[PDB]
Formats: sequence, C-alpha cells, structure tokens
Amino acid sequence: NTTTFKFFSLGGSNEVGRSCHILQYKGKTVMLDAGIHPAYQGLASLPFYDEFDLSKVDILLISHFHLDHAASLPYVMQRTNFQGRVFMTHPTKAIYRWLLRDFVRVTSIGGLFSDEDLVDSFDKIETVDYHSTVDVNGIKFTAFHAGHVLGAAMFQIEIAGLRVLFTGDYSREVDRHLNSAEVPPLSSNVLIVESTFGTATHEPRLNRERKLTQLIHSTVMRGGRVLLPVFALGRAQEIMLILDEYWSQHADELGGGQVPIFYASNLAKKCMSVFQTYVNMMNDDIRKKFRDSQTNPFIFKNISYLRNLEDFQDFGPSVMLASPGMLQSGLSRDLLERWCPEDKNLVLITGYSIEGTMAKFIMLEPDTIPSINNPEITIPRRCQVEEISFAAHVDFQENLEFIEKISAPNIILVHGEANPMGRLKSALLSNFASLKGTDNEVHVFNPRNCVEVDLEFQ
Amino acid sequence: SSTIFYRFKSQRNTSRILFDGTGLTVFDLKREIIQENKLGDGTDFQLKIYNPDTEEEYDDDAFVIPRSTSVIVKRSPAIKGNATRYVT
Ligand SMILES: [Zn+2]
Ligand SMILES: [Zn+2]
Repeated sequence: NTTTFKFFSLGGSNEVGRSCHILQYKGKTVMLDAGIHPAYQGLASLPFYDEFDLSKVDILLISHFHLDHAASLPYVMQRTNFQGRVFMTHPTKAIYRWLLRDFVRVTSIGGLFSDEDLVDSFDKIETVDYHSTVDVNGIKFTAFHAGHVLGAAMFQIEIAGLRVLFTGDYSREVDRHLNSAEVPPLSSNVLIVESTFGTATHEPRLNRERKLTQLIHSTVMRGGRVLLPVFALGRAQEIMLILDEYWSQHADELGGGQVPIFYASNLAKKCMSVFQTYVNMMNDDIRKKFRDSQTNPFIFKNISYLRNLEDFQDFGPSVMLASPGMLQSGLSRDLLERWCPEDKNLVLITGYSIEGTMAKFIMLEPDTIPSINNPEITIPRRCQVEEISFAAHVDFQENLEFIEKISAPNIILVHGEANPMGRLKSALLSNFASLKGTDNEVHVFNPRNCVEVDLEFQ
Repeated sequence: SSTIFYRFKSQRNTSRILFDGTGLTVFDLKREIIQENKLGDGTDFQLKIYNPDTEEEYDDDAFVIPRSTSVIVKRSPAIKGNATRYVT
C-alpha cells in the first residue's frame, strides 16, 4: 500500500564538508553532490563511500563547484564502482575543468592527474540547462537558480510522482551579479535544505559592503597590507566588484599604483574568462552595465592578476585576494605566514570557515601559528583578524521564509554543524507547531552521517 | 615476507600489508591499514574488517589472521565507537 522513501548521507550531515547524500525510492538511486572535507587530505577527506554500493547509483547531480561538493567527483569516477551518469550546469562544468587537477591532488595524498584521464574524469560529465527537465530511466530532475556562486543550482527530482527539492547551498538576498534562489512552480514532498548559519542573523548587503570597504580603507592608510583568503573563484568576484567600484570612487586617494589590488591564484586568468562568457546567465543588474558601457564589468581597472609569488615585490600597502580560502596550503597560507607577524596587517575572512581549518583557527586570535613547511616551528600572529561574511548562504530569516514558501511536509536538514543545525530544527518545529497533529504537520529531521531516514508515501 | 590482501569496499584495486610471521592480529592489521593510508587519529571514523566470502566481521582484535588472507575494509563514521585505540 505504501512504499519507502530512503535518505541517508555519506557526508555533510550534522557537519559542513564532504557533502554526499543518497535518495532511494521505487528502485531508483540518486546521489546528491560529492565533496571532500577541507580539514583532511587523501582518503581521510572523503565521504564514507564504503557504507554504500556506489554501483547502484543511477544519476549523480552536482549542485556547484565548491570543494565540499565536487572535489570527490574525480575519485568517484576513477577509483570506485560508480557507473551512473553525472550532471551539472554548464558554468559548473566549465569551472570544474580547471579545479580538476587540484581536486585530484587533495584526494590522492596517500597518482597525479594526467591528460589521459581527462576523457573519463571530465568528458563523461553531462550538462543541463536551467529549467529544462531531463528524464533518465524514470528519474526526472530540473535545475533551478540557487544564487551562492555562478553555476550553482537547486535540483527538484521526481520519481513516480514523488518530488524532492535539494537546495545545495543557496542564497536569497539579491547579489551584485547572481540571480537569487527561486521557488519551483511545483510542490515538493521532501525538502533537503542547508543549515549553515543556523538561527543566526546577518546584516544587509549595503551594511556589510560599507563595513568591508571602510575597514580595508582604514587598514591600507596606516601602512597595513590586507589579506583576503578566498576560494579560487565564485565569491571572490563579488569582492572584486565591491573593491574595483570603491577604488574608483576614491581614485584620488588610492588610484593607479596607490595600494594595488592583487588577485593571487594559479587559476586567475582562466577563472575570469569563464565569468566573462556566462554574463547572460546572471541577474539583470549586471547585464545592464554590461550593455551600458558595452565593456565587460569583470575587466577590473584597479586589480592586477598574480599567478605565483616568485616575482612579487612586496613593499607598501596592498590588498591581496589569495586562494585557497581555508588557508590550508597554497599561496594564501604563504602570505599569511609572511604578514601575520606585523600587528597592523589585517586578515579578513569573508567566507564560511569550516571546522578544523586554519581560517577557522585564525579567528580565535592565537599567539602563534605553525608553519606549513614544518609544523614544529611557530610564527607569531600579531595581525588584526576580522570576519565579514560574503559566503552567500541564507541566514535564519531568509532560510525560514524560503522553507515556508516551499511548504513541504518533510524537511531534512544538511550542511551545518550540530549546534546550529539543532537550533534551526527547534525553530522550525516551533514555527510549525500550529499544524502539529493535523494533516499538514511538518516533520523535521537532522540526521547524522549514515543514518537512514525512512518516509512512507502513496 | 608475509602479506595480507585488503580492499576498501568502495574501491576497485587491492592493496597489501607486508609483515613477518604466520599471521597478524586484527589489531595490528587495522593499525597498519590506518597508518599506510594516513586515515588520521581515529576520532573521525571507525574501521571494521570483513571476510569477502561469508561477509562476517572480524569483531575480535585478538584474532590472528593467517598470511595470504584477503579481507574487505569499511571506513564508517565515528559513533569507544571510533578507531583511536588503533592509533594510541
Ligand atoms: Zn558552497
Ligand atoms: Zn557547501
């Protein structure tokens, strides 16, 4: 009379990181995302794939290119018994192409990606357009706008009438270049939604931008250099839009070579050309100015590109947008160990720092940090540490409003630490206490990893 | 001089643990697998060893697995309920 809908995560439940969720219903199996945990390396960074037969997965959908959602895909497609089909949006695949080599190196610590594996690790990935339903052996799915970063999507899946909405990571506040998350025209029986910020509240965009610009403006005037740890691309372009506009608003003070802006990454050149070729997939505010001046708004006048530090003359104040975002390795870590001994330098965290990473540890203002090249030699940390969120996650009120607009009878929380997730659950159960006991009673689940949630339907 | 074949259940290839003698304890085999694959201090996972044919678990760390045996390995979330005892 009733069949069982089955949910369980291989990672990213009651935590942020190594996102991977499995759905089973009427003999079909869907995998949502395939990330790693930035606090670990090698196999230790992987979802708990040993707990599920990956050969049973029919389709694998990737919400966006961030490392905690896609960095486990090369491993899944090369080292496991996975044989299903993989889907992502066009900008996600175009960006994923250049994150591929760095994703492999993180999971292959315990070899290196070659051009031969480029066929199986990349060409096999299929792309979907937004709002265009794909049907694969009875599993229908549709990509909707999610905000967050370019190419990010929410997926509504339909299996024999049952509809499930996966938000991935999403935002609803109007971005400076991204379309905000949308409500699918059709209802959903199950909502899988992120819980990153829990019940916390964030300030409006105009307040965070002014707080960001005035903070950096005060730091560089006193002779301090600013380091902004960012992911290779995504949110870094939003910060560059804020700074390149602000720098020209005050070009008499910081124009030309006066305190130059640097976008330091070994993907700087290619990450930009992807952004300049997907403008038509962005919000109307950015395409108007793309149509107004007829010049690409992502061609920054007050920002220069830097690929390594081999020929980087560092004297005088300068603002440094460097990758990786968690300061776990790479360039941003090298400049962190180089600029933190000075007390009036600023390390400004703009994204969500995952538990166990150096970006999270530096916000506790330690006296010293261990050097990356050898751990048992410490470096004094005197620099100023601040945090202004541009992570493009919904806060409590934005999340609750979207959840209420979906109005699913079953909510499954993912992608949040245990404490903020558990507080979000209580608020949702309290907000829906009126319907408790009636036919529209809302059930909320906050499962841990590898814990099955079983739902009965028609 | 002796070897035990192991494979993570989600992985395609098989690896080896080299040692000396007739066999290894379930404890030492788990310890070697953790260290060889840099799995961590054991607070983030559990490690369980299984028989590939009967699918029964080697649930006793004192059992000596004879040389040339093959086993299936599963790394699961931590619930002592973890793998720290195979690291300390
Ligand atoms: Zn994300
Ligand atoms: Zn995420």
